[PDB]
Amino acid sequence: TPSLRGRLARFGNPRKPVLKPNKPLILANRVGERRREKGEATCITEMSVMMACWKQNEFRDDACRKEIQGFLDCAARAQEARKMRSIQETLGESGSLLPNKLNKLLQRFPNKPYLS
Amino acid sequence: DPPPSTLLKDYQNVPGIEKVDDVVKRLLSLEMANKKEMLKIKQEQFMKKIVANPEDTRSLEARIIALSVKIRSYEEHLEKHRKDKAHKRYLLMSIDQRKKMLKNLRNTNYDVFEKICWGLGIEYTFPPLYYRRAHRRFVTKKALCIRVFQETQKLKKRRRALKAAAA
Amino acid sequence: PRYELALILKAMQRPETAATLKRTIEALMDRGAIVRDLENLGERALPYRISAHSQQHNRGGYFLVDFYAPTAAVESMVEHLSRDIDVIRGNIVKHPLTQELKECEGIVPVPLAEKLYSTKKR
Amino acid sequence: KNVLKIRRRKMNHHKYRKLVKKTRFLRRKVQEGRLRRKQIKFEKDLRRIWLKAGLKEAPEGWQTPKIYLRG
Amino acid sequence: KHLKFIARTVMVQEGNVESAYRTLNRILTMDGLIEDIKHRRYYEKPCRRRQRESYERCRRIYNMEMARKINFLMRKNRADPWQGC
RNA sequence: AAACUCCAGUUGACACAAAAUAGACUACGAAAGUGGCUUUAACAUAUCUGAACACACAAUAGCUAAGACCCAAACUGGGAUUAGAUACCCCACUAUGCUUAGCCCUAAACCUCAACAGUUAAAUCAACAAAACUGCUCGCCAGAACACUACGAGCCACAGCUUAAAACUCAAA
RNA sequence: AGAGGAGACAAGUCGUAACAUGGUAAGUGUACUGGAAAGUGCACUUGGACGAACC
Ligand SMILES: [Mg+2]
Ligand SMILES: [Mg+2]
Ligand SMILES: [Mg+2]
Ligand SMILES: [Mg+2]
Ligand SMILES: [Mg+2]
Ligand SMILES: [Mg+2]
Ligand SMILES: [Mg+2]
Ligand SMILES: [Mg+2]
Ligand SMILES: [Mg+2]
Ligand SMILES: [Mg+2]
Ligand SMILES: [Mg+2]
Ligand SMILES: [Mg+2]
Ligand SMILES: [Mg+2]
Ligand SMILES: [Mg+2]
Ligand SMILES: [Mg+2]
Repeated sequence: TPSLRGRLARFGNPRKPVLKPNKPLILANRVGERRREKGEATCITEMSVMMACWKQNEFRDDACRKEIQGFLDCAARAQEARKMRSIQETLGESGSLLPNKLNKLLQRFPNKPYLS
Repeated sequence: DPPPSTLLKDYQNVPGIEKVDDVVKRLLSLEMANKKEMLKIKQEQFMKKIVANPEDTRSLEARIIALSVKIRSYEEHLEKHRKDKAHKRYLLMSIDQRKKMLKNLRNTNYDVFEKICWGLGIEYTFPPLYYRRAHRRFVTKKALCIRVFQETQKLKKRRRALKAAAA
Repeated sequence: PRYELALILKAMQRPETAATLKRTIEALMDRGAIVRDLENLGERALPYRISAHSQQHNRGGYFLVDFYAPTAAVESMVEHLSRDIDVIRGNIVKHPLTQELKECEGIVPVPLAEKLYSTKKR
Repeated sequence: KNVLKIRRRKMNHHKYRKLVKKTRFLRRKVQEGRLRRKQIKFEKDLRRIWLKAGLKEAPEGWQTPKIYLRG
Repeated sequence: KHLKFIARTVMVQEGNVESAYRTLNRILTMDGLIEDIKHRRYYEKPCRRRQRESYERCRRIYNMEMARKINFLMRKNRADPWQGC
């Protein structure tokens, strides 16, 4: 962990400040939400193969059946994988813990930046 | 400056240093050392020349001598680096500090102060009472006032001759 | 002071390398340096191509010249090495053995900084 | 904090600079005239200095310098 | 002036070009080259660079401390031993 | 779209420009500033405060004179957008950024938190911010706006900088 | 006395510069430019933010 001694601008700190945070460097009792990953267009390569075969075969499906089937299978796999990814996000196995359970854990042991 | 063949301050007081090879003497000479060794030799020479106790370094005289050596080094540095504002500031501040030290020494011990001034060639000058801008108008008016005073002195001198002759 | 001239010479046959080393050490002595040792690091392929005196060098012979020279001779020796054609690259440093290594007790741990913000409730 | 005071000063300075740009010739003429009158006043003061001292003319070899001209 | 096919080179294993490119990108990311290129596309003025560096250092400190706390408390995620009381 | 196609890609030769990673370090300097490498010189004061009456510095911008010019880029020109677009977007190029010799002396020059010595005791403490204080000294402040203004004065500065008012007005700021 | 400036009066007109990421973050110095707020270059400031474990 990087040192904080003599970094912030404080009384008794002779040097000019190193860090100028816009928020206090105090741990919050919550973590950020499970940020979604912006979806990218999928099955582009199979679509390209199918379209190139269409261009070579004058958009005749009979000749291109194999590539068309490959593109369709890739599209179905992508849709089913999106559904499975939603299921996995609900499960939370990939991460060490879901943000909700982590927020509960931090609620159980809150930060104490004050005296009592 | 001390001759380049002069041994270093540390090595000049080791026994048998005169019986070593000339190469060894070269290595331990000021020739084969940086300028700060020469400054230390100069400081030692000045202490032996001036102060009553050459072994005392906390005395005001020792501080004045060391600051004088530093000032000389700064001037030598600035003669080559004339655009070194940091060392220009160091030289000016050291000059002011030496003036303060000389004022204190003069107030405390006058005979030793005279010895310091003579040995180090310091011409202690009292600061002027008023530090005010001498702009063009003020300089011109001061010059004219001095010239007018001189002319009035000439006229007053000449006024006496006619009165003396008439009487 | 004590200097170490790290020298990269053009990959040549033994007579030419000997002549170049002799010329360099003689120049050092003429400028006033007392040469203490000449250490050969061998001939090796350069880490990167060096263009010196309109010639691209891929291999070079590495030597070290430890010496004691007056401070004024370093600039003159740098100029002389710049003018030399047999020297791929020459750099004079202050001798690393001169700087004594201060003893280190160990890595002193840095405790987490405290009392950076007032303990008032937020 | 907000920048309302800074904005007021900013507008004042911008309008002043634009005013100076608009009238930069009349201002220059007035400044030249003021420098002329300033030199005249300085010369009159020096004349008063040598007149109060009893000298009927300027001290020998003295010519009042033009200390306010651009040259 | 350096030799070629030594720096930033990753050998492909049994035609697994996908994994080779992933490894190369991971190397560039860990060494920080990708972020350096992205930031060097347009000039970052020194004040902006200092502000970004300060923000990233504060973010690193906060993220490392939060990760440390999470790892420290993760053992307490176990089942409730005194359920019902 | 305009523009360039004496263009683009590889390879080789290739700088008076700028200094990845180190740097998760927090150092040097009075401040401004300083993060490629080597060497030389070098970083005042054996109490503290102290100059706006001086001396010396002071980012960037800018002026003057001679050079460098890869790249960037005010202005300008073109393309685009727009109701218009004197801008944002794209392209080209200049002053300029660089070197040397003088000037200019200004910054949200702010870490808006003065120097030195000391305390955490309490009666801690308007609010926020970066906890509350004590001794000593210097500098500054005294409703808003007029006003980084006018006049006067000083300056190598001539559309400038420093110091800097007053009148009319309001019950606020 | 022709004019400039400030304030009040407060209209109408041309835009929407600032206050939200004010729709190009705002501002300081400075230079150039523009019907006008203003725009741009260079350095600086946070009196902006960057969502604050990994993803
Ligand atoms: Mg106004
Ligand atoms: Mg003092
Ligand atoms: Mg300057
Ligand atoms: Mg140019
Ligand atoms: Mg260009
Ligand atoms: Mg442009
Ligand atoms: Mg350069
Ligand atoms: Mg600053
Ligand atoms: Mg101003
Ligand atoms: Mg003024
Ligand atoms: Mg005036
Ligand atoms: Mg707006
Ligand atoms: Mg805006
Ligand atoms: Mg701006
Ligand atoms: Mg413009």
